[PDB]
Amino acid sequence: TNNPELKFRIPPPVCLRDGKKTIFSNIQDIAEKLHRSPEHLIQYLFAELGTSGSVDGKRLVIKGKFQSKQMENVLRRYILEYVTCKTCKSINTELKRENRLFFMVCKSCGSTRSVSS
Amino acid sequence: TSHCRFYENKYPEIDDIVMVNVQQIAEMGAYVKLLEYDNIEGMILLSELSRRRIRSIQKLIRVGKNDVAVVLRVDKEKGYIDLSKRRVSSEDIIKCEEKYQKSKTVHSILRYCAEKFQIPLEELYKTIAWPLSRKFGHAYEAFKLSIIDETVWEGIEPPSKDVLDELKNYISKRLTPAVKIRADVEVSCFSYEGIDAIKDALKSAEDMSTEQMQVKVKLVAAPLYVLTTQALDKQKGIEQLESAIEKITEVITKYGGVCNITMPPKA
Amino acid sequence: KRELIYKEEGQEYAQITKMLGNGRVEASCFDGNKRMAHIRGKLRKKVWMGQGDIILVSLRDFQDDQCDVVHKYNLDEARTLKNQGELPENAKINE
Amino acid sequence: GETEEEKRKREFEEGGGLPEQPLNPDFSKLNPLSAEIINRQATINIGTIGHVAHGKSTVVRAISGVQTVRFKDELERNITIKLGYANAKIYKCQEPTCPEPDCYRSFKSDKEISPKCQRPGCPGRYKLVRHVSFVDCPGHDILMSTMLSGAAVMDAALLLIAGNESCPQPQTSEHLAAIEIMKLKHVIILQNKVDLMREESALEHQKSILKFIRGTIADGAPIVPISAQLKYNIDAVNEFIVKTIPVPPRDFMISPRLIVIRSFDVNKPGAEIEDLKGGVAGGSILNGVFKLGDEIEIRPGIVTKDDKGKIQCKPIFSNIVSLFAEQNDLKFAVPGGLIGVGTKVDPTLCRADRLVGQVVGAKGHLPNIYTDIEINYFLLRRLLGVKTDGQKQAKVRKLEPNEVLMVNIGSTATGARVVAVKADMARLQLTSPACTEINEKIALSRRIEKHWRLIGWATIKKGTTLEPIA
RNA sequence: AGCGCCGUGGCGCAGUGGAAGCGCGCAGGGCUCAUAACCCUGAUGUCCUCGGAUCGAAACCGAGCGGCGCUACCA
Ligand SMILES: Nc1nc2c(ncn2[C@@H]2O[C@H](COP(=O)(O)OP(=O)(O)CP(=O)(O)O)[C@@H](O)[C@H]2O)c(=O)[nH]1
Ligand SMILES: [Mg+2]
Repeated sequence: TNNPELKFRIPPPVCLRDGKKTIFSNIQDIAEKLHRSPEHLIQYLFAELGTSGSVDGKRLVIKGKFQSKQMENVLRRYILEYVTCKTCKSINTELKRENRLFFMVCKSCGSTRSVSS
Repeated sequence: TSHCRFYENKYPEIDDIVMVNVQQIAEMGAYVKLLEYDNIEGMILLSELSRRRIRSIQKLIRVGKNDVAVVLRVDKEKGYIDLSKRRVSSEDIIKCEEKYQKSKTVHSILRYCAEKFQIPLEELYKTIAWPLSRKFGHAYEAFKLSIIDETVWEGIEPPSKDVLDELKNYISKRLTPAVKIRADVEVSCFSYEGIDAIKDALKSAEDMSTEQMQVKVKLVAAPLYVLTTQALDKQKGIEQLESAIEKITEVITKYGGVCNITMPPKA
Repeated sequence: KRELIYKEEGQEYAQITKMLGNGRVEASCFDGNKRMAHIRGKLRKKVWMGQGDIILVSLRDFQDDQCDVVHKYNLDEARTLKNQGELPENAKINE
Repeated sequence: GETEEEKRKREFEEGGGLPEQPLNPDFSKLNPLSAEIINRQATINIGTIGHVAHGKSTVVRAISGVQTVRFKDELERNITIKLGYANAKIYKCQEPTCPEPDCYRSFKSDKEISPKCQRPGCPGRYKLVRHVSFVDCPGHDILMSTMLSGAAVMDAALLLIAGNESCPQPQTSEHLAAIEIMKLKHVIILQNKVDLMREESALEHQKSILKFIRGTIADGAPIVPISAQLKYNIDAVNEFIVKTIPVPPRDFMISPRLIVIRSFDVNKPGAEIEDLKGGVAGGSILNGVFKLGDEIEIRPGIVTKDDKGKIQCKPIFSNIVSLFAEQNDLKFAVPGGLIGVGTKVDPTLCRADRLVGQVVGAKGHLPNIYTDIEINYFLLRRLLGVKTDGQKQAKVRKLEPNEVLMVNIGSTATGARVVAVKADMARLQLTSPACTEINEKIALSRRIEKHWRLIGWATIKKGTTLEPIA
């Protein structure tokens, strides 16, 4: 009764390679289709990838030569440990804070997990 | 007017260390002004300029800014200085820059006093600054003592006692810090009465807090008690905190417990 | 400005996923497969293929596992083809 | 336009509030369900057991609402060493009109005597059936001592089994066996994951659960489908707690005793020392009723080694400054409920792991510390907590002389050496002192696969005593 | 919770007291048959926030925010 509906909604990753430059123009669409703020996604991108980039307008520009293979792999790993809840197969969970550590919490069930490192 | 030497004479001495500002590099190197001594020019030609191979000419010279320097030869007829920058060891450069920092700091205060009283800065350096540097090795340490002890000025002949008064004022306003002495006491009691023992211990400890030096035993953890005080002479806090140690040991050697010292008093 | 070339009955568009050694490449064909392609003649050491650039590759009737590159699109005929829609438009590749 | 807090305060004053305990009530007439006892203390100890990383603090927090903290940087996520606690008041509606399954309602300890019925269309008020304490026990393979200590403290049990994962999890079996050892035959079974399971998968899991519990001492344990995160089917669990667990026989006739399991030091950082508090022994009192202003001594106390290496025990005398239970400061403390005894004991004596598993006696009794304890022991046939990849379960080997075994006498955590092994009897010499009062239920474990593994049971029948130095 | 710190130009460091700093980045041209290494030159910052002393604060300090390492979950 409560959940008659009971993700296959990951955007097709468009890696836009301008020679020595890389553009991820769809980053806003992924960030909104996984219910994660783009700031944290970009931080995780610059944590797994050891570079720096600029945000324009929604779009991320990083002057470097990189494949869509590794972008897809890092997106899948982020979804595995951030977007997807480990105890239950759900996407409703979001990033929040409980003293100073980052404590992402669930909304579909309400669990208490942490993924920060 | 900003001028005058920082050290005794006007000419730099042989085999000493200075720190100079660069303004201009023509062909053979940079003949530059000195900020440790006076304001005359002294040259570094390209052979004694870069320890590494001579690749970057302007990057390592950075016209307009300061850098460590070492004087080789002095021409005591006209004011010509031969000087280098390669020949200062990694150990040396830090003491070089420390001496420059001290000399620069002592300059501005007497600059203020000279501007206010319209006295030449040379006169102020001759009267008060140089005898202080003779007495104490350096004048900034003399002013630090002047904050603590008024006697360091006794033996100097001011151009006017008004200079002394306004210099007291500006040194107290400008040079003011009173280093914090902290320590750590380990309470290792397995005894019966320990809370009341700690209450009496801090009562005794804080009863010794003077007007100018106040001791408080803050709680950060149960076994580890952190002792904090501000010593202005940096020579009373150790004894007061050893007094606190004596108090705590006397209190707890009779309640039944054991207490030990982890970190003694220190700046 | 040389004219582009369209596909014919067994020759299909693809994208170099990453180029292989010793004169081979791996081409993600725009059919759903990560096929292996050989850099043909007429094209070996005159028109250099860069990783991440839309190309034309000939299938072989008797091997569907491996195919051979034929023509290369210098990202201009490629963008025009994407505009016309000769390839599945989810995999957009552009500078 | 009244604030939520104003509404809660009005409901609290209308709900009966939190009474203050009489300073001197007639004791022989005090039953564990009396208002002076029930509205402010937890009289029945209820524990949770299960395999690691399934959610037991989750279930308890869903039930009562008092969090188990889960502290210590690394231990916020992986495992905890200390037990978790939570006070739950079980309320049932007086109205027969509202159906029985949702009549019950468990609330926090701060709740009033009679909060209103939150079921829509039900104006009747709730009645406090009983107040219960919750002893959360970390279910890990590495951590054995605290599980057995709490199980000694426990009075009834709740076992947690996950749905989608493997059916015969060995840690659940080990905890159920340990519960069977220490005379606990009241367990209720909960299926934690049912929402992610199908109608036939849940039935297969239930059939596997029944198949598992056939040769165990507990036979008719009720089985409950529950949701830890979804926060549903708690009133029924309250009903089962009320029905299948009656009050263990406990009166005031027995001599006073205490068993410290955790140790708390009240030292709030930043505050001046002129305003402090005493040291707190978190203890289970299975016998004896303690009041304000009672002198009490920790028998094993100060453990020291002389210059010859001999073991000396200085009992830790102490004046009771306060007895904090549930939520409010209370005069008398009901035996059979976790209570913080805040005495004037040195705060450093209670730092983290100092008073864990230590028996304590009120003035008027002299328990004995033993150096030698001769035990009547018994074993099982196969180890629990070991996953063999398709072969026979690890078979318990008989004891060998001069061997270190983890012997948990009730709560006391001691590592004993064996002097001799007999048909039914054994002799153990202990390095960390243990005291004996009547018999104390004991658990045995050995070191084979790296960490401790439970082996069987034992009871002390005799031993060599050390007269404490006063 | 308190302590020991920190607050950046894209990232890293730095002096803190005279007030936009250098390398790594990137753009541009320079050497090169040509690429890389190396030359040189740029367009970008609340050195976190509120204050108080100061001729002057980004700097000395306080009253607050955020990120941290411990102490330790400290009824
Ligand atoms: N899908 C789902 N997840 C649950 C359920 N119950 C608990 N969880 C989640 O499982 C994880 C484990 O929770 P936790 O309470 O910390 O386990 P623990 O008992 O403390 C670990 P140990 O057994 O060693 O003591 C949590 O993320 C919790 O939200 C449940 O019923 N369903
Ligand atoms: Mg727990």
